[PDB]
Amino acid sequence: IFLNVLEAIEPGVVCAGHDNNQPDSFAALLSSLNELGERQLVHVVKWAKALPGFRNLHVDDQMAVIQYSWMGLMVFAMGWRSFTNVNSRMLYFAPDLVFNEYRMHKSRMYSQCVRMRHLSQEFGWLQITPQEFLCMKALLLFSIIPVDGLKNQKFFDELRMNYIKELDRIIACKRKNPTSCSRRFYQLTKLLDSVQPIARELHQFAFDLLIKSHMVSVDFPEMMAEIISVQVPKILSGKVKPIYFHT
Ligand SMILES: O=C1[C@@H]2[C@H]3CC[C@H](CC3)[C@@H]2C(=O)N1c1ccc([N+](=O)[O-])c2ccccc12
Repeated sequence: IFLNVLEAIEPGVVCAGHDNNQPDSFAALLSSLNELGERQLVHVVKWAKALPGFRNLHVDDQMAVIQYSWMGLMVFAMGWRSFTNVNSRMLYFAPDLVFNEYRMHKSRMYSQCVRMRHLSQEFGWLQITPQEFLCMKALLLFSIIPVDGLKNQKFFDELRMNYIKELDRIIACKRKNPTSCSRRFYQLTKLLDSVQPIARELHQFAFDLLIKSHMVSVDFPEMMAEIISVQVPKILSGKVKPIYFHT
């Protein structure tokens, strides 16, 4: 019933509202991205709260976990959309905001976009199924926490353990073949680990942009601006860190 729940709660299409009549400029692109980011955050919150066992977490931990993993979750899902929509050729942030190389450059996030596009390609190189994608995204929500722990660490550890086992099942079920399916699990865990460094570059870029937004003329929605100035700094200063499968 796990996979059914994931498929049932999976967010739908989310547009950015980008004016594709305009010629493209740093401000216009980033202003649309920030608006889309706020929109996606709202959907990620609803998605997370409807995940199996998620309400078992302390109230403060629930939001904490969502805010810390928000960027990684967006990276992962967007990498998936790009793979299934345009074969990783471009970055499908939204139906009305697709990034070609010109916008990657004009947005001033080229290196970050290069990393993300590489991630999207991995979905194809590894032949990731829709089901593995859903389970991995779920596990991604439980992959970053304060080094000093959450208000109720034990509950988080139990929930994380259960999602790892669900991923292990979706791999074991009629699909594999050999005796040691440590290979498919190994690469999927490696792929999830690869999201963290990308999220970190996006975190850094988001932080730097918010600090100088006043000049660059870029609006930051209320919720996104609070996460970037309250949550993000904690990740950048080393207080909250990703949980890596491999060292
Ligand atoms: O939120 C932000 C802005 C904040 C502030 C500056 C930029 C990165 C983070 C801007 C931005 O690009 N984004 C992003 C917006 C929307 C998506 N998405 O749903 O496709 C994103 C997916 C991956 C990475 C970032 C996404």
